[PDB]
Amino acid sequence: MRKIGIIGGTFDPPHYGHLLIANEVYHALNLEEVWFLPNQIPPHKQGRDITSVESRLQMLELATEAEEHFSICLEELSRKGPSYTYDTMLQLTKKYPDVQFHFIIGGDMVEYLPKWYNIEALLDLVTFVGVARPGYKLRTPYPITTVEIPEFAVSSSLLRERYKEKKTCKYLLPEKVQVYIERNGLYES
Amino acid sequence: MRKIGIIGGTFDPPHYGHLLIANEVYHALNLEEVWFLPNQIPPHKQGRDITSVESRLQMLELATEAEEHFSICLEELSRKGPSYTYDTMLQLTKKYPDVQFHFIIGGDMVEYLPKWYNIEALLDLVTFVGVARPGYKLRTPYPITTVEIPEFAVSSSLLRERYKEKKTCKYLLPEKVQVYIERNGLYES
Ligand SMILES: [Co+2]
Ligand SMILES: [Co+2]
Repeated sequence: MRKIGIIGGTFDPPHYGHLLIANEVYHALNLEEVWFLPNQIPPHKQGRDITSVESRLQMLELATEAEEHFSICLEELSRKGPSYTYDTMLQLTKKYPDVQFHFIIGGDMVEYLPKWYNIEALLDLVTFVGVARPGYKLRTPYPITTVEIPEFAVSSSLLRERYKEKKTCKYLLPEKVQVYIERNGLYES
Repeated sequence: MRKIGIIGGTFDPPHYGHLLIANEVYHALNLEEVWFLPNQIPPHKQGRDITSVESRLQMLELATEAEEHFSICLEELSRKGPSYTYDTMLQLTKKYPDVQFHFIIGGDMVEYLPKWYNIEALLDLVTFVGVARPGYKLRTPYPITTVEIPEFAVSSSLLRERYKEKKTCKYLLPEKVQVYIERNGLYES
């Protein structure tokens, strides 16, 4: 069974929190690759002024081009939204029967797994990996694998807020991505 | 007065934990400078090979170069043997009575404040700044200024450990610093 880690999110924009987690679990659990699964844009959701999936893909490409082991998974973008993880993992599970997928989540999403659609069936399809800081233990009734990580508490929403409020983004996400954001004036301006 | 930030530590090695913190608080509280104040490490009697103040100072200089607003304070390295924060601030206060220092510490270090040497006197010399993840509150009996930050839970000790057991260090500390570590074989050979 090939071990491939999956990291979901909007990647609007992608940041060192995404890369840090991918690299850590990739090593801790000896995975083959880690795939970044962009979310499809939700309906009604920002049918206003927001990033096109096209720009997210570009930044995501800028952020992962230097790693042969990190690749993009357009599975959720292949269908119209919203995207349920279960349905999504069902498909990757039929396209890649030789793979034991590891769905990776931040320490704080763990308490919300009960609200995920079909979580019990989903736990049959993939093996959940929860990321936590040294010594802190993840509590949940679902089987999860914990991987101690020098966690970076940055997020795409914090980054979007900051680009508008014209705040600092230093050390938060890849420079190449930052250049992309400014050249195209995303969020900022 | 001109407000200056202070971050103490071994910086053995200096890492992105430190830089992020200084840049986050430098912007949050509008400081005009942040000072990196390296501690003096005494010789472990049961014998333990530790980095020379020489190379640690070079590592500190490597990670501090590019930032005009980041400097090294050599006050603790000027005394023989490690000194208490109180004593160091007594000297910095009298040496720069025009400055109001902001001693920056990790939110998780906050609870241990009551056990600090002369903390009652220290509270009047400097202004404590506790750094924490957004939303988290800093329970403490002392008047601390809290600043929400996308906290990077990396530590010098966690690093010395990755290098020894040959674990990954990616995104954990600056490029130049790793280059210097690899050469002189600081935590390996
Ligand atoms: Co700035
Ligand atoms: Co590696």
